[PDB]
Amino acid sequence: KCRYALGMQDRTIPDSDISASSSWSDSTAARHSRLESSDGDGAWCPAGSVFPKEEEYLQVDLQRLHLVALVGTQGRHAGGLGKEFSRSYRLRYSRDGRRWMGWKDRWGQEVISGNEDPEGVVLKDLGPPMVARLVRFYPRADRVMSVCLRVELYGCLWRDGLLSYTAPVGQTMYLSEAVYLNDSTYDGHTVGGLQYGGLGQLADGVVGLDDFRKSQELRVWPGYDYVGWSNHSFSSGYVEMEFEFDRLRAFQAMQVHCNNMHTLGARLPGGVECRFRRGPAMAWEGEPMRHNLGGNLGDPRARAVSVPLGGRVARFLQCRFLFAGPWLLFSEISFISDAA
Amino acid sequence: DIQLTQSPALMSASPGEKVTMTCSASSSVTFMYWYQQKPRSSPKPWIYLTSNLASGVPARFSGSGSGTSYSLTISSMEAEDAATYYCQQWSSNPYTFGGGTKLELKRADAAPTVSIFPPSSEQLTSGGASVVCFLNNFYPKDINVKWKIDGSERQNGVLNSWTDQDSKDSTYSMSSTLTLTKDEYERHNSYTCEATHKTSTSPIVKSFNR
Amino acid sequence: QVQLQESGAELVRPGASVKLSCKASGYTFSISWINWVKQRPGQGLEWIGNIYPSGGYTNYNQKFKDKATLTVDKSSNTAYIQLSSPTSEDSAVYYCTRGYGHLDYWGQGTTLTVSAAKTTPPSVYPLAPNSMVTLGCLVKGYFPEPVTVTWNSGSLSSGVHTFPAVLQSDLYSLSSSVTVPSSTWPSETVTCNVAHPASSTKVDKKIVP
Ligand SMILES: *[C@@H]1O[C@H](CO)[C@@H](O[C@@H]2O[C@H](CO)[C@@H](O)[C@H](O)[C@H]2NC(C)=O)[C@H](O)[C@H]1NC(C)=O
Ligand SMILES: *[C@@H]1O[C@H](CO)[C@@H](O[C@@H]2O[C@H](CO)[C@@H](O)[C@H](O)[C@H]2NC(C)=O)[C@H](O)[C@H]1NC(C)=O
Ligand SMILES: [Ca+2]
Ligand SMILES: [Ca+2]
Repeated sequence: KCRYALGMQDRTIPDSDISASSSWSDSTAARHSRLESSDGDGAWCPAGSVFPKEEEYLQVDLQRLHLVALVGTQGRHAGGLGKEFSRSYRLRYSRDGRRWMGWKDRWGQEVISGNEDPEGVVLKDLGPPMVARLVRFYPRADRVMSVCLRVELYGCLWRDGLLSYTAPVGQTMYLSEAVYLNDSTYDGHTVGGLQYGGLGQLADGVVGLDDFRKSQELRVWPGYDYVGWSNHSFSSGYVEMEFEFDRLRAFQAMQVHCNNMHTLGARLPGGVECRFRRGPAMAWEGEPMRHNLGGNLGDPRARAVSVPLGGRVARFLQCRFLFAGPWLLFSEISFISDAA
Repeated sequence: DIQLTQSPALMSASPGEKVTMTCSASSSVTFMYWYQQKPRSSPKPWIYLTSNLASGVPARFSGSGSGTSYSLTISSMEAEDAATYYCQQWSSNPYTFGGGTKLELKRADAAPTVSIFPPSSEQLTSGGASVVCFLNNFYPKDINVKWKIDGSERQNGVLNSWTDQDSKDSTYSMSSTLTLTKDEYERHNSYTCEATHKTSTSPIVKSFNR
Repeated sequence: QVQLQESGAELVRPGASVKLSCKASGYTFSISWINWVKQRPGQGLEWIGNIYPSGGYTNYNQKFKDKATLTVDKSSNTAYIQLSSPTSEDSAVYYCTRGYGHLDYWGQGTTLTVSAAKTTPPSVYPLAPNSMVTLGCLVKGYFPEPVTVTWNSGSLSSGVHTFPAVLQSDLYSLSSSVTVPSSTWPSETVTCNVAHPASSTKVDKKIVP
């Protein structure tokens, strides 16, 4: 249940939070880009023509981190005499306001087919969704035609407060048909064999299936929903991940959704240990919290391993997941906490 | 503000039976916690994060559910499982507890072992005189006591107290204390303690004389 | 041994300031939350609020917003809960407990009595009378609660039945029985050890035939 209109039509989002790179006139300023609104001369329209160069855009500041799962666009209806609209567009979002990223769907496509007339509202299912603070719409024109936008953002608040998670690149198991357990949508960097500075499949609200080879999404490879690693690749015997949060929080629990199809190599982690850091010092808040999982479990259905975190206050987390079988498969990792 | 409702509010079961109480939340909570408590004792954590068994907790137990419904299931009820169980939500202040499911145990009926006691030399030498009467380990709860002073009934100064089910034998016990004055007492000779119970039609009578 | 030791009893006149203690040990005190749960006899449980030593962060239950105040001496590993103006209903058993969600350890709780009445130790009277015998111990006239009772210094745990205290003239009466083989008493000593925290009383009483 994460599809609430975030405020354009609604008015929650104030003019001050809606900028743009230029308006044709003051009758077509950013403030007029609210979905279903007639303010100004119908909507927002770039000043300069969106020539082969695609640099014009509308920007929306949501203030707090949000999981945007959808967007709706519209054209300049203006009473009924409006005849302009954006046929297609690209999206860029940001969390810290300095580092921007381009949205690309699960199948590598950046462009989003937009409107067909000025009136109608076209909705777009952002798969994968984006965790953002700021969102930019870059109107697209393929010929010299006057574009205009009117937008809406759907989703919900990002209450987890997870800014990013570090982790080893996803490996692949060669099993009859190659299974790719890499983080497919990670929106950060990936130097060496390590991902950092971003978010991906482990934090997208999608949980994997019991059989990790088959997924709920279409046109994707086997293993898509998961991010897994193999025991033999890590002499230490555990996968290590570091998590950074928006603010100082009291951690109640951590929840990992894992695959337990031991028939193919995947078993729940043997145990889970996490260290906490509140930020300033270069030291860990205290002794770590090691949690062992009763046993290996009979049934192969994926389950949600819940780790108690003692309500320990901190802003950085460094957990380790002990292997219990040849492989370890995760499809999601959630944190339950309260801001102190 | 997210209050929990537990059903049954009170329930009994036979040994070896598969008991199972419920916790319903006016709203959604990420987890539910269960604690166990026995009369005049601190609650103990029984289950945390919906289904994890707290240390020392026997295998027979388990928990589950989600959203607004949750439950605590007991594989095979034993005698020691007899207690009141409270569920708790920690998804929103104030972290409230449920009403609590009081779990009583079922077992064969048992007659009461009555024991009468004459006020001691210590109390007497203070103008006081109490006569105690113990009717221990009986089943079921329903029991009636009677005091007598010289073949006659007395009901002034008689105080009673009960105890819930024993964790070992699953029985009940009660203590009646007939309190008089050293004088009010040294003026009669036959004090009696009668008690009728469904295990016997004729009341069980214990008594002493001076 | 994670321990949250706390006073057994606390007595104060209505409207007067009262402060319940809870000394912790057996783990890094500064990084765990200390909670306080309130419970009136035979009634349910009520969470008052908690405090996280390292940081001073707190959480109050609106309901006690203006009744209580949590603090912690991160020196003696003690946590306090203050009550500004006591009022009968503000008298019950107070438990300090560690944890945030999973309340893993609980103290013995403090029995707080809001009363103008003065503290009075208990007077302990022995109770003497085929396969087994049943001895007894009568604890009459004490205030306030609670009162502890063990036989043979806890040596005798089986066959014991300590009954709930009762009131009359704002004074408590407690009774305790113990059943042992007729072949152990009177040849062996059976002693009743009563304790009253409020009055700091530790009284022993042998049961003589
Ligand atoms: C995640 O792993 C998949 C493995 O398939 C990567 O997708 C493949 O990328 C290669 C590189 O050009 C293509 O030739 C394949 O056709 C892709 N898979 C398909 C569609 O069969 C994907 O790039 C990886 N994601 C990242 C960025 O690590
Ligand atoms: C992860 O891989 C290691 C190394 O291959 C496994 O440890 C070896 O296991 C074999 C038999 O399984 C033993 O005979 C060796 O003595 C082990 N080598 C070591 C660690 O010295 C390990 O079992 C694998 N992890 C799991 C639990 O599957
Ligand atoms: Ca996911
Ligand atoms: Ca993947």
